[PDB]
Amino acid sequence: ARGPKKHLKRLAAPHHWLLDKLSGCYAPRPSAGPHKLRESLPLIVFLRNRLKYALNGREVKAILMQRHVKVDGKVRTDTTYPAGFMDVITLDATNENFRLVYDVKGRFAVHRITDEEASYKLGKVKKVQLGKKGVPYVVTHDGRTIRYPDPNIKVNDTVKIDLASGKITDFIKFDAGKLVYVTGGRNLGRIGTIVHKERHDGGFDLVHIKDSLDNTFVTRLNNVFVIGEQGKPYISLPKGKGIKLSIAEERDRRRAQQGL
Amino acid sequence: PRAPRTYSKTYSTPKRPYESSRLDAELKLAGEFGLKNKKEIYRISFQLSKIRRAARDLLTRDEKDPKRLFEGNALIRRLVRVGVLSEDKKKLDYVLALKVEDFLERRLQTQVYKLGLAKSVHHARVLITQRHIAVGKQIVNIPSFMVRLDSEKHIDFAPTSPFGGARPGRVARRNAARKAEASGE
Amino acid sequence: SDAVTIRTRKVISNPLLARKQFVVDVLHPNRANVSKDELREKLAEVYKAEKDAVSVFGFRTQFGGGKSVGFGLVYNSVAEAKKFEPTYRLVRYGLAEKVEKASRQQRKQKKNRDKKIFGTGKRLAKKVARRN
RNA sequence: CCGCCCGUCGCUAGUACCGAUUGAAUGGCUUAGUGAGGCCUCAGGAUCUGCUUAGAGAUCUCAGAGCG
RNA sequence: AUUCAUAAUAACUUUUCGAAUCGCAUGGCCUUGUGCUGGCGAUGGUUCAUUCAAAUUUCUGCCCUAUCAACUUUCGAUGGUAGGAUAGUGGCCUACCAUGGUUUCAACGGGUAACGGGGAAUAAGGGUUCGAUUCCGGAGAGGGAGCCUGAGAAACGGCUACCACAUCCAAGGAAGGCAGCAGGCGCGCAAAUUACCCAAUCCUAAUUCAGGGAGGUAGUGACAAUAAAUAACGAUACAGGGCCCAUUCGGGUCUUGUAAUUGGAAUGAGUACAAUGUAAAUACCUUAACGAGGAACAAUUGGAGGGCAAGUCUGGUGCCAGCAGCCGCGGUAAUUCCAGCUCCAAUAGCGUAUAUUAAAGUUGUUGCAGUUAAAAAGCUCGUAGUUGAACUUUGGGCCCGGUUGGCCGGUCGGAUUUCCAACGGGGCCUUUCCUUCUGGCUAACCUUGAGUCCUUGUGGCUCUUGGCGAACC
RNA sequence: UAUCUGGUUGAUCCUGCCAGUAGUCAUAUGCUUGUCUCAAAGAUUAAGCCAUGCAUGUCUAAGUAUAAGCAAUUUAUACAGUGAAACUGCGAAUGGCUCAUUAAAUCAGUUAUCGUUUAUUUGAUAGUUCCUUUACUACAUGGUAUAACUGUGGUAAUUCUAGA
Repeated sequence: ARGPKKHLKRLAAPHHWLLDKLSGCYAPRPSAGPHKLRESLPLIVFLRNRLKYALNGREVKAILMQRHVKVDGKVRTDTTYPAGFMDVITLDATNENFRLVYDVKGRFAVHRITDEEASYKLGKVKKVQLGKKGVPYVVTHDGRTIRYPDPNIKVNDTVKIDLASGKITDFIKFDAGKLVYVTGGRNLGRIGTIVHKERHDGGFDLVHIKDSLDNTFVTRLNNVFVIGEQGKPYISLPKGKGIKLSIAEERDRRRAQQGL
Repeated sequence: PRAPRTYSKTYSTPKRPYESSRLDAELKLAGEFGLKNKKEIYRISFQLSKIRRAARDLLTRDEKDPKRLFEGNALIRRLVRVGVLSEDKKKLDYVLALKVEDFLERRLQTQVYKLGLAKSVHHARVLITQRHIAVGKQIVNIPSFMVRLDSEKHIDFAPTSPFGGARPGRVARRNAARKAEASGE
Repeated sequence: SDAVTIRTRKVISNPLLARKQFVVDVLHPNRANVSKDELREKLAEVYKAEKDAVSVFGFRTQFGGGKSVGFGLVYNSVAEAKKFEPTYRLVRYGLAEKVEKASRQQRKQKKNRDKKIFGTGKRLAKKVARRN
């Protein structure tokens, strides 16, 4: 209707922000940013709902406007800034560090990380082309272009990004024998290393994946994003380890064993 | 406008309203347990109905099925924690059987009478609806409740109001002060 | 009054706002309601920061009686409390004083009148004076 | 069987249809004729404003003319 | 998959960009001058990607109607050529050329009390009806048409004209739009206050400090729902079971009901100190001080012939008035009318309309009927449509091998462990084709070095000088 | 919660309706009306008309402020505390409202743009323009205006505006 939509209601926003139906009509529309609208998570949502630091929007703004907190080690003062997958949220509150990584149920958990891990992040290369004056370049899932890459780095691979500098510290190739995370959709927040790839002419390369318990499954390659070598993940994984328990194991562990 | 607060009615009326068999039998329950309306009975039979149809839907599928197991165990365990179904028949086929009498037994109106102290069920209801009695620290004022098994031994008079302790009341204030003490000028 | 017994459950320290945030639970048999002012007086026994520096807000009584739940804050210094706490709570605490100005629709009317005048508007008055 | 019942005829009320009206009103579509208004262009140049051979006495209008 | 990214030549530009921008702390240097360099930002800045999107677009599906069988082709119909136009492909539009495209597997027209979905109502299963309405998408802000400005509009709380309504007026002109909030009039069977407030949830701005009937907060609210007060307990007088220790002739707990006979006890509804609640209040939740024993603080709404539960009780009326969804009641004894007594239903909620779902296997695919009840077309041909014989590799084994339950329970009801029957799998051989061929493999090991730390078990951990290319592309 | 029941006959069994029956986020309407929670509420005739008021404005350390403003600068005859007004830049195309038209159109699921625009965020990004880079005009950084403003008015009138 005659241009961009600036407002956004509750309900229209995704289920994995854990937005309660009541206590408001509207939701925070994520601002135009690196990540997409539906996949990403606003900073306000990360603060008041998850971490429980702020109560109101006021308080959130008052926290953000005094610098302190920063995504990618950069000021980032806007309220509804889209913090997406695999982002370092550096805070000065008792030297606390946070990595956004997916959970069992496809949400963003409060997963703390070490001060050494805060240095670097990862990124799935979406295209690699020549820019102006024949200079090749890559582009990650979060738009962080890197000039003068290694010729080994082709499409669908992962890059380790240094944050402090826009550089390629490492790269990992796309095949079996590597630890392989999976985002997007039904099998969102799982790990199973790849068994084998499938070509399919005319788009959509369904990859076959096999977790630690050998409960194999298939997902689409656009939502697949690797991580590291077998038994050597370059990022510290959360509780659950990208396995996904059935409802039986849930009723055994999460409402029987854990009780006092 | 925001999202709606959802709602759905708990009572479910019968098909044939004037029937000699149903009207005579259902009113006995109402007289024994001390239920004010037929609406309460219908509510209880509606919850029971839902449980029944759920059980039937569980049973149409095969044994050793993920859907049938989980849901069965939770349904059965729900019916156990409330105390309607005892420990002997924890089989899922037995929850289909059941009866309305057990449900009314498990209501807090009559559990005060089944303990004792309240003499009549009607008197017990009065006690409950007049802010007396309590499950533990938490006070309850509603005849219908469903006592959750563990709660049974903790049922007694509340700290506020008499029997438990505290002040006497209004009538006793008037007898002690306005009548007994007020004789001497 | 009897027992009283303040219990600050679900304690979170908040370095980024310089405060602590917590759930005040109170056991008050033999008295009607909890009273915020009394809790402000008596919360300094555990934390020690006078009263206005601390703050609190946020309560509700449990069903039946004898008990009250609530949600509250404790700021470290007074200045921080002043700058981070919402403006309306300060009035309740007695620190700030809200300028009780005109009605909302009245202000809107004023705004419309100001829209209807171009520039400063003293020129119009002067023009009228020359006219008569 | 004195049983039932079928229709021509008189009688109260309605009901559609037909319709005197070369009814009347309102709509969409359209023959022919007319067509404002901006928008785009062919022109037009009220006016404002730079430059210059050049006008006046040692970023001065005092003549104009050209170049814009 | 490309005339792609990209580069390099020959060009043109009527000229895109390359900061004449602004703020905080003020230093570090040099043969020492208002000298040379200098951090932390903010806002601009062309291209490229990214984000927000936008625009077009593939396939597949939609309510009734043949008393709507031919439509589209004129000044666009379907297709081609070349241009113009667009951010763009493209009959989108020009000039030329061609004669196509749709269709009874139902086009084209007409109707819709038709915005489309997500859904809702009902429910055995299948269905039928509704979806203006809290979310997504569309369209329009009286009717049409055109346009400025911006990245974005054909915007309407922007403009422009004409049409229809309609306002101020000195008649000279000037200003209009609520299908935003709250209201007023109309039409109505039908619907709320010209209220408070940005404290929330968001949004906009040069932006933590402003603004927002976006929204939130009260009110009005029997549209709908949830819980749920409308009275419990004794004593005395009645027809009783008769119980406790069973010393059967001691006195009262439980009482089944009926009794304005009576004695205390517990409360709310309601009034309100205070506090809480809140942007600020009202409520709620609390709770001092108050507030039950009867016209008190009283509950009704429909029925009482049958369907359908409850009356052949009492008086009036006398086919009159009336009741009656249906059948039927009323002509002077009315179990149906009018009242009153008593009773029944539902019970702060019932009745009455109109629409609709179920029952309606009275639309029927599941699942109707068609001799006589409505219904088989006079009979045959015949195009579409629907349906249409059988027959084109089963068996046998060999192993490998997961799932069921019990002795093996040597672990303390679970199962270490395999014989055992059944149940599904995977290889191989049986004339049986499970696409082939080539560079990395010479891989599923005829290549074998010592083959052994394995009850005289072809059931199972290792390894040298090296062999049959699909286990992957 | 896979259900029936009265009505045509003198009595029967049928076809077949009629009426009963329960539900309704489908409405109205009658009577009655104490509490708590929760709540849709000018859609249906009429996208018929509307008094009047309000609903989109916008500031930081950081674009322009000799307001002939306020309170004073006590580092300021360059302003250099605050700051109405106006200029500039953004916003006003989001929202909220209604459903009149609209039947392969919107629409859902589903692709595609190798037929494209994309403000703004986000990340990268033009040392080669005085094309006589031999004097060429300043690059210690230059010109054209113009609102607010002071003052003179026009009209019956509107967030009408004229000169200087």
